Amino acid sequence: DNGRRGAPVTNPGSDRPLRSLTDILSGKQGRFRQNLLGKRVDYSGRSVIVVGPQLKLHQCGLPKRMALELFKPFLLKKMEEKGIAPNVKAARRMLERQRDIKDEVWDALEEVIHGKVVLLNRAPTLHRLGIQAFQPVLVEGQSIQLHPLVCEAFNADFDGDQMAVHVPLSSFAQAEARIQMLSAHNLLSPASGEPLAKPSRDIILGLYYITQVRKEKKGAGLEFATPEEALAAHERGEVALN
Amino acid sequence: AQGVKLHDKHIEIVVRQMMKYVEVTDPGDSRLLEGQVLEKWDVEALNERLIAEGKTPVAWKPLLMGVTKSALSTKSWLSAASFQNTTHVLTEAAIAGKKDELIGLKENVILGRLIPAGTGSDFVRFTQVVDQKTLKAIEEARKEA
Amino acid sequence: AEPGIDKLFGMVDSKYRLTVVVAKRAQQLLRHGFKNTVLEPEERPKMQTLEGLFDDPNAVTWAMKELLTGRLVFGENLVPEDRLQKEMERLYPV
Amino acid sequence: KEVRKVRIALASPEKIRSWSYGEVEKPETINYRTLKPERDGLFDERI
Amino acid sequence: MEIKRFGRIREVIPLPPLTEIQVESYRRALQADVPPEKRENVGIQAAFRETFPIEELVLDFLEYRLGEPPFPQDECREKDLTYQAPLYARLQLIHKDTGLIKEDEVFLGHIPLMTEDGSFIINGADRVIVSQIHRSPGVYFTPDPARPGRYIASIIPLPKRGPWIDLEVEPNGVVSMKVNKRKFPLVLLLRVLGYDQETLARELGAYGELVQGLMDESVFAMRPEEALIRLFTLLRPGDPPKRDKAVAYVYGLIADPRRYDLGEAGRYKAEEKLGIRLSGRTLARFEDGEFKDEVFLPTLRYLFALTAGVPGHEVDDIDHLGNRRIRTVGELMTDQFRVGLARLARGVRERMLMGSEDSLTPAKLVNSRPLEAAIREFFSRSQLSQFKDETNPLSSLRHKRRISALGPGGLTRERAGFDVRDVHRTHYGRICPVETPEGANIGLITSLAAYARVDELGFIRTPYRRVVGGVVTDEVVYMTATEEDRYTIAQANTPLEGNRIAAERVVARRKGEPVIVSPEEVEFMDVSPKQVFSVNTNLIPFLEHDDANRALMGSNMQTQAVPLIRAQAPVVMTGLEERVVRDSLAALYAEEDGEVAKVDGNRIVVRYEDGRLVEYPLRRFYRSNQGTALDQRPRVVVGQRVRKGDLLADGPASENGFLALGQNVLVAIMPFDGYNFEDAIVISEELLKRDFYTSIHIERYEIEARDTKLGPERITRDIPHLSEAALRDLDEEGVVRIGAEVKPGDILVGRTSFKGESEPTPEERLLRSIFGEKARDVKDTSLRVPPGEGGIVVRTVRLRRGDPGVELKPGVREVVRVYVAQKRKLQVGDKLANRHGNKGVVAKILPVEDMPHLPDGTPVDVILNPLGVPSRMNLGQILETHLGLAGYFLGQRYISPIFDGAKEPEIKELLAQAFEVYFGKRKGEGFGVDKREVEVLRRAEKLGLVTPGKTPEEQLKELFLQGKVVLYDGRTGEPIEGPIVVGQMFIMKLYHMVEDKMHARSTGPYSLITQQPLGGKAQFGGQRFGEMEVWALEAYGAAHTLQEMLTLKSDDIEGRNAAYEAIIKGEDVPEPSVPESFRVLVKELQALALDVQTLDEKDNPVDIFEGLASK
Amino acid sequence: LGMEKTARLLDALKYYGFTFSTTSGITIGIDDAVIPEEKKQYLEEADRKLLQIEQAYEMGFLTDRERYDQILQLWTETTEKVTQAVFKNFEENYPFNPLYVMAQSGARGNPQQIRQLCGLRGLMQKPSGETFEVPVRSSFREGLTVLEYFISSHGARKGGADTALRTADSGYLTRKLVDVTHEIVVREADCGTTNYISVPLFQPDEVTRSLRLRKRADIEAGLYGRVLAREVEVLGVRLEEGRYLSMDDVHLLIKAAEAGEIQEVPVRSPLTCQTRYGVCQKCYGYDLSMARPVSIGEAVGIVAAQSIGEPGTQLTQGLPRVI
DNA sequence: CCTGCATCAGAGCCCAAAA
DNA sequence: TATAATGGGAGTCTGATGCAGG
RNA sequence: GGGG
Ligand SMILES: Nc1nc2c(ncn2[C@@H]2O[C@H](COP(=O)(O)OP(=O)(O)OP(=O)(O)O)[C@@H](O)[C@H]2O)c(=O)[nH]1
Ligand SMILES: [Mg+2]
Ligand SMILES: [Mg+2]
Ligand SMILES: [Zn+2]
Repeated sequence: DNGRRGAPVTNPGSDRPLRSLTDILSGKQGRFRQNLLGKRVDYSGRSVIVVGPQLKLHQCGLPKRMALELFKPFLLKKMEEKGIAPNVKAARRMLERQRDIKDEVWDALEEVIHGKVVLLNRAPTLHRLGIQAFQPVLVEGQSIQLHPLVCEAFNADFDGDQMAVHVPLSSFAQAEARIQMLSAHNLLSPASGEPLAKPSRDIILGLYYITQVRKEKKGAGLEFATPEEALAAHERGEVALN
Repeated sequence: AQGVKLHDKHIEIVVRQMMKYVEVTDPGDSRLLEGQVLEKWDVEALNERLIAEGKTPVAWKPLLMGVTKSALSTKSWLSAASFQNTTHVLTEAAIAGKKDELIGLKENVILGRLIPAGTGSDFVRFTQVVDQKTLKAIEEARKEA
Repeated sequence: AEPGIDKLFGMVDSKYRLTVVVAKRAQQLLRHGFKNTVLEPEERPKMQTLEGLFDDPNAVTWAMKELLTGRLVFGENLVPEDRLQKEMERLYPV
Repeated sequence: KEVRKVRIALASPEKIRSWSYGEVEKPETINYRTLKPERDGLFDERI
Repeated sequence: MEIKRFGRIREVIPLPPLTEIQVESYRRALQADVPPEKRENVGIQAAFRETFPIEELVLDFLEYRLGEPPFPQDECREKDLTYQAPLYARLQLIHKDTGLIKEDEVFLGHIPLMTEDGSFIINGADRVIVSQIHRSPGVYFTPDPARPGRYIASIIPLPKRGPWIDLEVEPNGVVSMKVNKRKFPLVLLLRVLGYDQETLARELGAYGELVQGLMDESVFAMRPEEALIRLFTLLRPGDPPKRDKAVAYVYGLIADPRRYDLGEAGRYKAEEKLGIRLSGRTLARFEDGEFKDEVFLPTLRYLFALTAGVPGHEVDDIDHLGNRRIRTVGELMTDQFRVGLARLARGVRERMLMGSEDSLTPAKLVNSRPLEAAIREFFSRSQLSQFKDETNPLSSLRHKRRISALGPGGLTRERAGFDVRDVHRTHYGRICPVETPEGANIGLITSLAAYARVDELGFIRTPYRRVVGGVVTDEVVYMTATEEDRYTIAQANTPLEGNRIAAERVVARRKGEPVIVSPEEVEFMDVSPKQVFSVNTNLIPFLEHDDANRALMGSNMQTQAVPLIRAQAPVVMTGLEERVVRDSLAALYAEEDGEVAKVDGNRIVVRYEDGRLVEYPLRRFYRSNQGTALDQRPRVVVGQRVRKGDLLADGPASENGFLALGQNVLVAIMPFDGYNFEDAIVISEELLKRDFYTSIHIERYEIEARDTKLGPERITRDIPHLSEAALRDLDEEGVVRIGAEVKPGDILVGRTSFKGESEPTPEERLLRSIFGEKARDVKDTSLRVPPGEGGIVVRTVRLRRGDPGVELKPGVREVVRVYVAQKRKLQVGDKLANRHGNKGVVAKILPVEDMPHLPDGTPVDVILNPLGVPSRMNLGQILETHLGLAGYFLGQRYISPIFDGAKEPEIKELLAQAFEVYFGKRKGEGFGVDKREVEVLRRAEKLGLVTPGKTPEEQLKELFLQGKVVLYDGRTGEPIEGPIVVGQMFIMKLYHMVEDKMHARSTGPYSLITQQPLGGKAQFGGQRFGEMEVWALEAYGAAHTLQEMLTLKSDDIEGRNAAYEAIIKGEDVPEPSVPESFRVLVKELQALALDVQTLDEKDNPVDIFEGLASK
Repeated sequence: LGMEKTARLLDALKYYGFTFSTTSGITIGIDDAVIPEEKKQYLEEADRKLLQIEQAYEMGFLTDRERYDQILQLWTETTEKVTQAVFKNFEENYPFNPLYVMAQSGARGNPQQIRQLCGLRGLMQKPSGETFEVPVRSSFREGLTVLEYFISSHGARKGGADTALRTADSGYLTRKLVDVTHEIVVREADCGTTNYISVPLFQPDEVTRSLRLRKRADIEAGLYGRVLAREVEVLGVRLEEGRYLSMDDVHLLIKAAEAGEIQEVPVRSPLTCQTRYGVCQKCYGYDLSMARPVSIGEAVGIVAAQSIGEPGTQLTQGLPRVI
């Protein structure tokens, strides 16, 4: 444990204490909190998020170029089953150069992702909804499209936020995600029990505007014995409709 | 006051962990020492073995500790050593010859195991699926000598 | 939302038990090439390609649909695990 | 067999020696010309 | 077009030279243009004078000189060289024993030179030195928090130039002194100064109980020498108290004008506060063999008088900008210079003992290595020496005027709390209250106010106009914070008739506190509203209408504006955008009067009155640090008559000399089908068609070919097993041809490296034998193109060893650089913002036929959701749009100064005049009011927008004066059911662009010890799935998903190899195995002599190493 | 109707809501921030009051403390007054005004932000914590003065620095909570305990020195989704032992209490659960995200730590009291 | 017995991170 | 492998807990 | 130093 007792041992001509066995095990950068309770992972990606009003609640926009990398092993197997490449090794060689990618390969990827979901995460992950599952819809373009109703649970804006993508690999992972983690199956807060995916911003704005009623000042509460008198009074332009 | 609707249900879970531990006032007829701190569960478990052995049971006191101290005291030394105060936790554990039974989540996360929650709980873990065709097929051959 | 997800949560004592039955079932189908399915040819999930209609490759979709039919039996200690594997590989090869 | 438990305990000097494949006798690391490890040093392949 | 300027404020002085804080600081330190005999004792000169003469033998300092730079600025940037001058020093050696004198001029290495715009070139990269705010040296008195009626006097010198002192008065009644965190009774130190009980009684005594509490008899029972020995035993236990040793320790700590330096500001603050005069910068002296006090007794005197409540004694506020000073470039560099000089002296004294006490000159006695390293250490690695922000000219101008409270000699992040981050009342006119980072650094990093300048002592000063009687003079006085608090300062907008104060009641400040005062009481007046804010904040029009939290974002983001090929200045300016281009040095001006002889893409030649045919070459497509293109364009024609200071070429992000950070677009403020949701922005495809928001960007690629123990890396066109299709765009030598389109995977520079002892495995041997191709000696290491990058190859630089002028780092044969450019059209995910802090990403690009449009057929450019305005409270953008509407039809641009601006009525006059052109054209063209315009007018009178009972023209003009127009939806053709706000807004394209940020990985590089995926896009890293992410998966109970993250997708080696094989074979992924980073954990605990044992249910050991680690 | 249909309902509400907002004609021009006529009146009233408090100072009737305290109180009330004026003028004479529409519907905005647009900015704070006596009389529509702007900057910076130092304290807090509860999981259906807790429906009130009904949302937080420990009959309804309380069940219990039939509710709780290393289905109750009994195996401790930690960001005692 | 008083171990996440 | 040489140079703020002291 |  360096520095524990006495002057910390340093390399010559540096103030940096040398990193001892104790420093490796402990702390934020330590073995436990860096490589053991959390890790960097394969089959993941990240990009800028963009709003996607046209999506259904269970969907996300996924750039095709991102999807090709995340599913690359799947894409290689599928490219052999149909026929774009003789075998797995040659197929990978074709994706390496971007001009060597033909258009049939994009149709090949579409077959692969059918029914599978991906995970969206946005940091900070404050509660269990910082990660939700979405079925991806391939898009041209470099941006992730996020469904409007889920922005609240994620505390997402479009002021330049980015999100991370993860691919659950096994049949077991995919099942857990589609049943337990699907955005549409978590509609209520685990904290308060109240609705989480709910109208906000424009959605509220539109619905309030069409359901509000006019109240006009021209008539100003006159009495009329017969209703046919009233319509006549309005026809004179003495009394407003509402 | 800050306008946050939150169920008491959650705060009670945490407070329950704050009260997890007790301090011995008299051991009576046990190996414990006066002033020794231990989980309330373990001393309740011990006391029914003593009251069933007839010897005088252990006298204990409710003990309230904040979340940090409570977190550092759980039996699992992998949980405590991954939290904080890593050297202290680890030196006392190595002396005691402590065994982590891998009860909680963090222990299993560290080993890369399938956690004891969700699809990993022993309640749902072993559930089998079989189609009526296969259920009856296996069933007919075995109902005989 | 997954189709008929509410009815599926109805079938189980614990939502996580649903996930296991579905996940294990999808593994049975993939290993055996779908030929142990309890579904009938018009109930088979289909996938629209550029060529045209083919069988849905996703076995997890299949398993949930199969479950909804009622033709699957789920529980604990239904059959020794190894013996089940041999009887299934005997009825529907690999 | 399957891992059900993790124990941590003190190591005797005998046991510390029970692990060891050799004694590191020299502060040397690797040879400055060949770039291969120095015999009996910290990277020695014999150990 | 015409430029209409509002505002009544006459600014008596222009903004100071804006980069002067940099240029003037360093010029003063080097004094290179001053003849040595005329140098004042400051900066570099002062460092030499402080370190010399060096005692034993004596080495004495004569003078220094600075040479000229070996290479010019452009050349240095090219070759990864530092821009610097050779330094020499004339030294005379004296032998204190003999009489011998040998004198020689020794070479001390190089010193980096500052360019004209205030930046540096360090190893080829342009750098900035950020000024550091800190506590001024001096003597301060603060209240002791523990005892509510007692105080602590702290004597703080310049950083690293002495200890901190505390004079707490202890509960026992005796006055205690604190040095290096150790305490003793202060009376003991007083006796060492030669003080007797009489002096302390007669001087102070007036405070009955305090002066007697300092008196201790045992201390008096000894002459000044014995008291010195007594104190030393307290400070250094175990060191024998030899009389020469004790004097040395105490002298170096207290009286030595080499080891203890109060500031020059410290001397002034001390002399002014205690009412004494200091003979030097030290707390005491060594004179006539004993010590003579200077500071200590006056500091003790002030403390007792303060505790007693004597008039004229106050506590000091330590965040006041009079007691807080700025350390500029010269001072920071000089501190590092002083350290490097003292280290070289260690070498001198040690060499004056070894090797013969005679045959030594000054040239052999001096080793310059310590000095060179200290200067190189400061510039290449200090945390105040930063990579220049040169995204656009304003980026670097702002960077140079920043003030940091962090760095070597200041707060840490973990070490910093509220008092320092606050906006102090004295920040008025000196440090900008707006421009600060949001997040952890709030209040620590700030920006110099526009009219502020840093004086010789390091205090920030701000200008005010003198007011005599009621008449305002034109004489301007720059004041420090301490001196400003004496007077009564009227606001800059107070009404004037001529030079006379025209109001009976004026708005003024006394010590920052706002007060209403009669014109008889007015001593000074603000120069301008501009003096209160930073340069970036001063670029925000209608700032008086914006909430501060949003104004901040406006300031900071202009720094991030990317230079656009079509860049334009905003239609509503503040009047500073002209000055910023000029002080930045991005553009180009005419030196004297003259006539333009020639104008080229590459150069402009001007013939002046002098007859000289000065040639100005133009910088074309140079790549800045952030990859935005800095390029200058000619603005004059052959034969054009120019006067002195007229524009010749426009720099990047400038248009006819005004700062152009963006484009002026026609905007509609209205929701659009949820593409507007939560700040996203919808834009018209017309913008890409006409190349608005297109910017050029260059990325730099580099590769070295070096000597290895296995043989040379060679850069060649011959690369094993590659088709001619792959090599087509490569020249003869293996370098890509200039003017080729390269896309991801393409080879930029071909290179071969000799194969390791992995000399092909027998598996490869048999395969190679089948095809009858010898396994080649070299493998293909060619430099290629990263995922997602690429463009057109615009340049190549190749540098070998054995070519004139070039020597690489040892072992390196050759270095090749390829510069690749791309034209970036605006796309979905690129980020836009205006100057008021509305910022959002482009979520939708609609074809022009879908865009909402005016009745006369003109489609709008941008659709911004109104839901962004009310919570944000940034209304300047709204007023900006209205004045922008008038300007669209009248064909004009405006200057509306901050806080003295266009006001609502004046904008209304302008808006009415526009309506005539928007409508009168129509009435004459033979068209009447539209059917749909009536339907909207119907809806508008229900809203109270128009007055009922007027002609449609009368009502439409009523809406047009509220800045609203009728808008037709291009999808339906039907009107929007209400009038919509439409006008011209200035919007910038910021530096965050999806092309740079999109990243994904299947599998890739792993870390050495942990075997987990690397981080970051450039390494093809995996995403970090951290502690909180695991919690997310845990709370859902998704165990198999989580286990995948912890094993197959990270460091489980057997599992991840096996999992990939399964996916490409169509099998399901296997159940995971033990993660490798746990095995590392186990072995690391064994290195700590702890036995970690994995056990089964039977309590038997389980081997997770599968036999590999057991004998 | 359940989740599947609610997903469809949400998407439908999403679809039409967006479409109507576009054609509605909602915009914001500067004239949409309407200075109420009542403002000038309320300002004239405030100046005569302030002058009267000055007479009581230089004549020695009131102290410096008393004078400053009285000034702040006067300006607080004038602020409240002007807000009501803004919202009354909107409702009566301009009910479809864009600012008004956004605030009232909950699309964006709150009364205090709108007051700064059309009203006065109000009182600003000194660098310490004490408030300036002089307010900012301008609104963002009228525009401020450099001096008003500068006085206001102090509070902005203090708010920004407070928030920055709080997220770290909240972040740390959450990590403690996960670590103390992480092992807690729902491990069985019923532990069998006979113990429970009594949720009070009435809090002893200091002002009446007796009893008043606890507030609605508070009771909902203590009651919704809990299993009843004992049978409860109120208003002729039998709430059985073992029944999960529906939100409707809770509203019924509140109504019975308003009628004096029931003062507290016996309920199963995790405090009293006897399950080792976690809780059981009954003492937990509803899985609040599915509005139905929790499934065995749900990692409940983690959800408790996340539910408590997530709000930490937005808390103004404040968060220090929670820690 | 009790209280000052020191020595120690804590201080949010993810991404660029321009070496 | 030989005049004689003999004692060093250098840098915040919080809460919890185990310790010499009126 | 910069993004949320
Ligand atoms: N934890 C953390 N979150 C950050 C950080 N920087 C930015 N954020 C995110 O920034 C977001 C701020 O969103 P706001 O736009 O202020 O959300 P709001 O409450 O709707 O405020 P308005 O949009 O003005 O109405 C939060 O959701 C944070 O998650 C950071 O450094 N740490
Ligand atoms: Mg955001
Ligand atoms: Mg927001
Ligand atoms: Zn229970």
